[PDB]
Amino acid sequence: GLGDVRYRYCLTTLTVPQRCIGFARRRVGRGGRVLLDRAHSDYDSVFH
Amino acid sequence: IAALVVDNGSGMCKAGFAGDDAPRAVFPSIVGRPRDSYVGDEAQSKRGILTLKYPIEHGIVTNWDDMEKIWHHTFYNELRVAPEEHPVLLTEAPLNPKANREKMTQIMFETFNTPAMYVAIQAVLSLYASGRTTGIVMDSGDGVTHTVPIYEGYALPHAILRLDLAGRDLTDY
Amino acid sequence: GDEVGALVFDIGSYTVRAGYAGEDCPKVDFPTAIGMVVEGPTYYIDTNALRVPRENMEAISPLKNGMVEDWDSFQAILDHTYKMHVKSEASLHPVLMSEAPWNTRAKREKLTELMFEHYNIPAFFLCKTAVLTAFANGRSTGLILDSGATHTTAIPVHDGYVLQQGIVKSPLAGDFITMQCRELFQEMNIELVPPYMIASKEAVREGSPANWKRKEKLPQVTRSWHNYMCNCVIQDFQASVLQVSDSTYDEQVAAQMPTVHYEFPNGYNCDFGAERLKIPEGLFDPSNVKGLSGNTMLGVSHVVTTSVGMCDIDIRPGLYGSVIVAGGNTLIQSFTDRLNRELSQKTPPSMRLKLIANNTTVERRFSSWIGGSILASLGTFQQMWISKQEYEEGGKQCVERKCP
Amino acid sequence: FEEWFPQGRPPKVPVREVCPVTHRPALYRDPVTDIPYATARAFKIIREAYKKYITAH
Amino acid sequence: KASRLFQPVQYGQKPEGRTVA
Amino acid sequence: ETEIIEGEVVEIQIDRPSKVGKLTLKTTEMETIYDLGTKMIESLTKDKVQAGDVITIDKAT
Amino acid sequence: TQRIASHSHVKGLGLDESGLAKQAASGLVGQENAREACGVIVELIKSKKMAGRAVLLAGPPGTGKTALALAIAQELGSKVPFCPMVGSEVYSTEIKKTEVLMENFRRAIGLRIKETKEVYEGEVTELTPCETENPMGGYGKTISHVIIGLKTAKGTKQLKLDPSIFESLQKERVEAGDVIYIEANSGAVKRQGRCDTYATEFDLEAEEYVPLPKGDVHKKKEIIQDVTLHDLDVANARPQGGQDILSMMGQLMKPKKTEITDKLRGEINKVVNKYIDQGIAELVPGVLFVDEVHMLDIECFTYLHRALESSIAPIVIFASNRGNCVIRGTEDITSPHGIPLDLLDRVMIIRTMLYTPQEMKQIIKIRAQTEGINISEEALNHLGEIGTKTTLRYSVQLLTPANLLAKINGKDSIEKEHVEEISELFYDAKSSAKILA
Amino acid sequence: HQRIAELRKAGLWSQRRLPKLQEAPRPKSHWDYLLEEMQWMATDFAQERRWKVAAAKKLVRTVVRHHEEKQLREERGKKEEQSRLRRIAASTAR
Amino acid sequence: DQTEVMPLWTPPTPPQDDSDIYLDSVMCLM
Amino acid sequence: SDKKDAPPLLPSDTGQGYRTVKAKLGSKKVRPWKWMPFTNPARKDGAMFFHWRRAAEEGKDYPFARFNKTVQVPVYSEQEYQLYLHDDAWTKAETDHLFDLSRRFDLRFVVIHDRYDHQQFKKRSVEDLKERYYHICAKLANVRAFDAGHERRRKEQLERLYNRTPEQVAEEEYLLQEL
Ligand SMILES: Nc1ncnc2c1ncn2[C@@H]1O[C@H](COP(=O)(O)OP(=O)(O)OP(=O)(O)O)[C@@H](O)[C@H]1O
Ligand SMILES: Nc1ncnc2c1ncn2[C@@H]1O[C@H](COP(=O)(O)OP(=O)(O)OP(O)(O)=S)[C@@H](O)[C@H]1O
Repeated sequence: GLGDVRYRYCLTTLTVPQRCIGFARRRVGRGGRVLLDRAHSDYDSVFH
Repeated sequence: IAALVVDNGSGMCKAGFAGDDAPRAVFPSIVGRPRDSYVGDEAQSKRGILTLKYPIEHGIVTNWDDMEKIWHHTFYNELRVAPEEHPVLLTEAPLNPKANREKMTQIMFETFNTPAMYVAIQAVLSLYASGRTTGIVMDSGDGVTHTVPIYEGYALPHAILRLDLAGRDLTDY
Repeated sequence: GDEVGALVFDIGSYTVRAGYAGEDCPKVDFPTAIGMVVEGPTYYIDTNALRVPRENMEAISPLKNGMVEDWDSFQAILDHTYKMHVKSEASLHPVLMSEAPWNTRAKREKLTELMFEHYNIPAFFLCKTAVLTAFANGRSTGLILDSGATHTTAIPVHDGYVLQQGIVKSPLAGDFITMQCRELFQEMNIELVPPYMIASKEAVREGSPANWKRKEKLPQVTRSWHNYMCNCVIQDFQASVLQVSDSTYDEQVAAQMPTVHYEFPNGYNCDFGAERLKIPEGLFDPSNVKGLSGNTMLGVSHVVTTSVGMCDIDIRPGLYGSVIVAGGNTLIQSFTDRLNRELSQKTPPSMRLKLIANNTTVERRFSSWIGGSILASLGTFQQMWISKQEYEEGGKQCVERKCP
Repeated sequence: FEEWFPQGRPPKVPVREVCPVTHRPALYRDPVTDIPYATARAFKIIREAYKKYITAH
Repeated sequence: KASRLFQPVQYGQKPEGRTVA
Repeated sequence: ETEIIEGEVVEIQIDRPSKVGKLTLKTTEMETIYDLGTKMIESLTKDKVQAGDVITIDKAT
Repeated sequence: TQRIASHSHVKGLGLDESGLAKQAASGLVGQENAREACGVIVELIKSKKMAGRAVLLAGPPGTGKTALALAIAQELGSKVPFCPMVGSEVYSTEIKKTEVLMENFRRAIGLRIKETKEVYEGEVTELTPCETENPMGGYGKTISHVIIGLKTAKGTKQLKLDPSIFESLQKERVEAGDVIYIEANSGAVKRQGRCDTYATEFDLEAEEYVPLPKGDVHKKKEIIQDVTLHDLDVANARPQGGQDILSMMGQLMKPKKTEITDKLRGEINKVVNKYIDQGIAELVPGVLFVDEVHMLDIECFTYLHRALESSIAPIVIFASNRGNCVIRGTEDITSPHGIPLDLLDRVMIIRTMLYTPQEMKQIIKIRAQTEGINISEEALNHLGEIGTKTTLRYSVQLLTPANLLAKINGKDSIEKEHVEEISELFYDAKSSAKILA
Repeated sequence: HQRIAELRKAGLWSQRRLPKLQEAPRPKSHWDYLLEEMQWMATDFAQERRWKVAAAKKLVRTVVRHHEEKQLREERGKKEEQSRLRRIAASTAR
Repeated sequence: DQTEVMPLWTPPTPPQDDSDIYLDSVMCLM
Repeated sequence: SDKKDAPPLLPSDTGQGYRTVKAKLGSKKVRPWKWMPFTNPARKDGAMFFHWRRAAEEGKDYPFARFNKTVQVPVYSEQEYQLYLHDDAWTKAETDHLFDLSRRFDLRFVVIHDRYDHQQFKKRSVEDLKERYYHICAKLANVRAFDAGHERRRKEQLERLYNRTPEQVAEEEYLLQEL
């Protein structure tokens, strides 16, 4: 691909809601709270 | 256990438990400084020795000590509940400045030691009571009237309009 | 923790956006216009005091294309903002005001003078509306197409600084479309009943002249005030009816596509077919229009090409990777895709060209204010504000030493 | 029908109890003063505190 | 109750059996 | 690894209601009260566990 | 970590893709003709086509017969049943020799049973009956479905079951918050316990709180288990019977080995054939290794005649070092390998040869490497000469005592003096027999 | 061939490469950092708006669900009471 | 695999010492 | 920013129901936050502003001061220009203006040239300013003890390639790949 260096979404699995959420990347918003972003990937259905 | 739903009107304070159909405690949001300090239920009776202040003008909190006393009365007298053991849901007028919401959070957590808190817009809660996904809310409250458009439960702040007449000035007229 | 008690004011050509830093959206949005009455500016401010008909009250605009036209009326606009909408005395809150890049430097100086001397705010800063619009999208390398009622402009920004000489100005803006629909009204004879008199709705079927009555209590209104209100009516018409063709306007396609329905305040209603597609083509090609069709008129794609070309290739590739469209006129239905194809033809697709997605009314109008909110709460930015004790000499020397 | 389908009665996830002394997850509950605790030091501290409380009251 | 005896600890302070009077 | 509970039993109280009861266990340094399910109640009544005897309870089993 | 047995260096037959044995490869040196024959036999076994074929490995002791058999086992892998057996094993006090032989025959026939279980797993969020005014007339309270909400870590699914599942729902103590398994096919609810979320540290009951099922509600996929035909024979011969009088009485009596009838084995054959026809089972026939086959008696060989002619038999490898020996069970009948001539008639004989000194040296070096022993070339030559004098096993066995002596001496290598000293401490059969005479 | 010559003459000064790349370095500074803090905060703003719109949608739709389920529960209760009285009448008549 | 800590996107960290770097504004160097 | 996807996922404690965490919250209390005045050490003028902090960190320091780094600028007033920082085409006024402006815009050459005053001084291109800055830095280095022309060739090569009329773009790019 074009090799953009910032849009490093990746497959991730949470622990409490233990499931593969798909492409998600971690970020720190205001107040020091770690947030997971997400993509509505066309693979969304495959994660059943 | 239960969540405390304290609605801070502009002259009328409503309180109760989450899940109850009606606000059990309703008392006017009066606070009086003698000529101790007393809130509406007793303040309205103590006028002769008392001078009456309102902490909410037009839905926006005027000064924070009087509102502190209003909340103290609400909890400890009207509800008898311990603020440290219940989550608290506070409602504030639309277009409340950021500083006012922050001070509300500060007062709750610091002075009243609440475990969990939430501040929600009054108009969106009225829409929830109506039960409609999208709507326009005309809330002629106790001291100010607000026309709030809501799409998918999201209040559109740009379109909210304030007109500075409501029940109180209407009573004056 | 990066926030301070900052207020972001974004006064464009149509509405003034006032809100606190960190806020997702501007707190208030009320129009630039303001009322007048005989004695100074005996007054009427927002959409609530600017609309009730009154005995010979006249409406004016202290702004023009973003440059301040009357500083006393501007001061009173700000005074009412602080008094009611933000309802906080201004003596404590840092403020940053957005000015159009082509606004004069002397006007920036006079704005700082007014702000600090009269309102006695404790801090200040300036950053251009295009700079703030590119600020909202998080992009250093961006090209902005701002188009309000009174002016349409294209401005590139790199490293967060405007290419000050790379400014393109085009009156082909919301007022251009409004005049076009005005002449449409005249040619097919819409009688523009103002909503403020109507008191009955004896509506009629398509095309028929609706019946209605005017409220007896109405007093006389100056022509300027009636002009403003009917201009707002035709602005609503702009928003509702206008649509833009994907490709170059064609008569047979414009007739083929289904017509649309608009109803006027008095009950008069009409259906529009090819005219609504034709009108924005006037913006995209001034030649077909009446009068305002000289070769001097520059369309949107030509504007973007001119703005891109005037800057060298050390940043032009950056402009390629992001085209940002803001302002009112970009909300005409299917305007953004038409602009995208237009640039894809005008600008050689040989290298990497992308748009930047932004659609809703909040995102286009207030992207100028959203960037200001982003700056005001920025941690590093807190050092940049012009302090009052600094202002004592800064309002003259450092209002430029500091705010490029 | 009710005998065969009592249904309802939500499970009501318990409270993750904590030890007042060490603020550790609780794994014991003092039969006198059902305050939870996690360590023996916490137990003796809790019992001393109860003694002082009953002396005060 | 736990808080009838003892006393809440400020976040970041190590838990020690501070006891109300 | 076994992870057992040992203590002197101080009390086993009325289970009459599905039966529910409390068990108070005591070391020289601690005592705790346990809420007994049906299986544990049956085991305790089958062994005739009585106040003032030292038991060991295997948590896994 | 792992313990070094006498055959721990034998990893395969050491054949190239053409079927030819390398001089030394995969732990075997020399004996190329025998290794090539063993490769042919490995291909025969892998063909899974021929039943009851026998090969006899015949040669002097120490010529790699068991090494070759275990190399065959390694070549076939762990999936093919390899049943090793000594001829002395047939003399049981409990069962006859024929029964022991037949049981060992059934241990070399493997079976891969592939059963796909479909289960709906989760924590019961809701048990709600779906009421209807459905019946064929009737003023009663009717339900046409039972709604079960099953919650796993992945998600929640609402299952709608036959109303008849209400009986097992309370026969099992199934409530909301209980962990349950609903056989997709059987439709039988099964309360594993309660969810461990509803489990305080102050609760003493155990074996009641099970963790929330991981993954999807709908999954148990395929369970694959490998058994031998003897396992089925044994299981179906005496039922477990732990439920009633069988339980106490049978357990109380000693469980002797019984002489399973041909009727049971025929029934097991029929059942396995039906399992294979349904695709639930795969047959992997293996190889039976009878070492010291000369220890079998005439009755055992006569039975082997019939056992080797059945279509269900495995491949049998016989090892025998006997020169011309009286057959056990006969007084004066000598046949070549202690095996009757009529059993040798239905056997294919792979002959192993004595190793030359160089092959012995290679084997000794391989064994030293296997045992983690560093040996100098002089020590290796001297040990090869010792093996030429005495025997390969004797020289192979001096390696670890000599390595221990070197370690005691501060060395990490075996030198000539250490092997000489170990040779003086320990005697071989020849020298001991000279001393005895 | 013709392409080869056309590219050769053009490639002298006009094709096939941007001639060399400048190698001057640049120390990091305050404005670049402020622009990066910008980029991060704008990402935060957009993502927070997205979370708030989605959360308002989910919450208002769960409240609408609460109201609909409540109304259906009252209707079902009335119907069930009617059917229960009918079944009591049936049991007595039977 | 990606065998990383799916690193953070924090606010720009404060510098202990200079690290002279800047992207190519053209985003096209090759 | 995004590409029109699912909303962000945020940290939360009161997942479940504040019946789980009732104990973990009741046993602790908050560190008292205050609205406190501060002055950033990065500010040349000691102005003061407010912001929220913990009342135990009050007035400590501003962590963003470490982002206040600046790049150096040469110095010359009366004789260093003639002796070391010699010039024969640029006046002291033009050099000083360009240097002050470069500090303004932190040696970001493109916008530096964009501002470069075209009516107080004669016109010139970006690379002229870049190379002159290199020259001044070299001279400072000597007293205190890659090629601009190819960059102009760059600008012209890109201008020719892109200004290429669309049909010729297509044809040449075909010719580009064929051989
Ligand atoms: N749906 C619509 N589509 C397009 N234009 C609209 C729409 N609704 C209103 N407008 C007109 O578009 C303009 C709205 O943008 P506005 O003038 O507020 O921009 P601004 O952010 O102040 O920028 P500028 O500096 O270009 O004026 C006004 O002319 C408004 O009348
Ligand atoms: N060709 C060979 N290559 C490598 N090691 C071998 C070879 N032949 C035998 N060995 C090993 O040398 C030792 C002697 O061989 P064995 O297989 O034990 O003798 P054997 O011939 O199998 O015994 P019998 O008499 O046939 S039952 C064992 O450790 C074997 O693993």
